[PDB]
Order: sequence, then structure tokens, then C-alpha cells
Amino acid sequence: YLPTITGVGHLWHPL
Amino acid sequence: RMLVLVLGDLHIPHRCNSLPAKFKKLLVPGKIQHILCTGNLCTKESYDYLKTLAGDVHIVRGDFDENLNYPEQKVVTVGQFKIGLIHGHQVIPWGDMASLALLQRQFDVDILISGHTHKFEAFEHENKFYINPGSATGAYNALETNIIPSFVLMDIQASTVVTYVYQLIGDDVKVERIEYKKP
Repeated sequence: YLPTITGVGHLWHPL
Repeated sequence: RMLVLVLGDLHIPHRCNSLPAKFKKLLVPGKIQHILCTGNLCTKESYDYLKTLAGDVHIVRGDFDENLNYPEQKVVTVGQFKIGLIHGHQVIPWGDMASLALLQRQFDVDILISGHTHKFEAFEHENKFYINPGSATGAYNALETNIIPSFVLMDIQASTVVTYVYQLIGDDVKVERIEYKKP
């Protein structure tokens, strides 16, 4: 996961 | 599934000495299938680096690129998606929507990638998708008020592309994701 640019949460990403 | 790295306007070494370390740490050789580079590398060192990451590297000619032999534009097909690539300094006003839409139609592409502005974009317009990866080094340009480093990763499967944008925000990488479907 990485933190989202906008907001508080996180996002899974392919790298 | 095909992963496509999209980046450009590095301006190494005249404006920036290197890719941000945390971006470089994210790009593991062998992970990514295709690289689409908008240009302004501006030297062979950076082309050599991209070739260590993937076996299929495409690059178009920027207005500061030392290698003037890079094609001025390119169309590449990845899965179901035809993708257009141009650096974008040729479009006046820079980033002009009507001009980019004309390029979309003339290239006959589902996705049009351009650069030059050093501003990341990822948006749908009249059922086509437009990407600008920004500057992977945060290189200044003539106009903008200091630049956030960014690059894009496209995750393509069947008729869907999931576009990830990576930004170096302060000293940490953050991400945003946008989904697009071939109509």
C-alpha cells in the first residue's frame, strides 16, 4: 500500500 | 495484464541530477512490460537506464533531447488499447484540449500521452483518455512555480486500463488511481 495523494487512506498499487 | 511505465521531462543532467531515489526504488527490472517516454531525457544515460527496466522502450523527441533521431510521435498498441505518444511542445497553446483531441483522432488512438507542461493529467474526454505523466524529476520549466515529481503506471487488462499516478509529496511517495474502459 501507499498513502493516497488526496485524503487520509491508502491504495494498493502494482509496484 | 500489461504494466506500462509512462514518464518524461527528466531534464538530466542540465536541470536535475537524477530520478528521485524513491521512484528509482519502485522500478524493479523485469516488473514492467512497456515504457512510453515523452522525451526530454535528455541524454543517453537516461535511455540506458530505461532499457535496464524493460525490454520494450518507446521514446518520442522532446524539444531539449540531444538525440534528435527519436521519432516525433509514435503509436503503440498494448492489448486492446492503441496509444498515441508525443512530447507536446508542438501544441500551442501548451496542453490545448481541442488540439489534443485532434491528435487523438488523427493518430486514431484510445489513449493519448503527451508531456512538456510538467503537469500531471489523467482524464477522460469525449470517450477517449488523455495522460500527461508530468516530470519524473520535478524539473522546473519556463513557467510553472516549482514542480512535484511524478510518473504514471498503466495497468492494462482486457478493455480496462487502471492508471496510477505516483507523486513525490515532500519526501514520500503517494498515489492516486483512475479507471478507464474502452466504450
